[PDB]
Amino acid sequence: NAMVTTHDIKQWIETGLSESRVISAEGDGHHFEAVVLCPTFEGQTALTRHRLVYNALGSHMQSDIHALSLKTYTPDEYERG
Amino acid sequence: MVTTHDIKQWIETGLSESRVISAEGDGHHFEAVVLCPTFEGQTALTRHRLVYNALGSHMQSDIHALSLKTYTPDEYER
Ligand SMILES: [Co+2]
Ligand SMILES: [Co+2]
Repeated sequence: NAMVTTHDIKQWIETGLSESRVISAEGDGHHFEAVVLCPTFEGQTALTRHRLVYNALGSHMQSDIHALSLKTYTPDEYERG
Repeated sequence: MVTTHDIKQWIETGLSESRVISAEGDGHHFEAVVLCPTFEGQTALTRHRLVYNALGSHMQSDIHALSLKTYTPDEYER
């Protein structure tokens, strides 16, 4: 997408990363924030959790999305919050 | 600055036994996915109106614009 929306960010991550839910996606076309839940993050460092997400966004991350800030939770970290 | 966290907090306070499972926003335009057992038997249009009313005076100026997807917990399970 030449002009990225928050609904893009949400669809692309859920498509690329199985069992993920983007519970919040915010931003203006250039700077975004996303809160991502995935049970696959269990036992993974914050850095790894973030990389799985950037990798799931594939070429969108490389070419379309200028900046993307993340909070990554397991479903359990989120419900126990 | 109004956030998707605000939207969720406000809908869940105002609309009883509802749950905002996801939300998007740019500061002015927002979307929320809302689950509530109440929505059973009600049309989409009715369910949207119920949520807008639940939000009360938040629509005046806090929330510039808001689209909705409204499901019963069950319909969401598929
Ligand atoms: Co910049
Ligand atoms: Co507007």
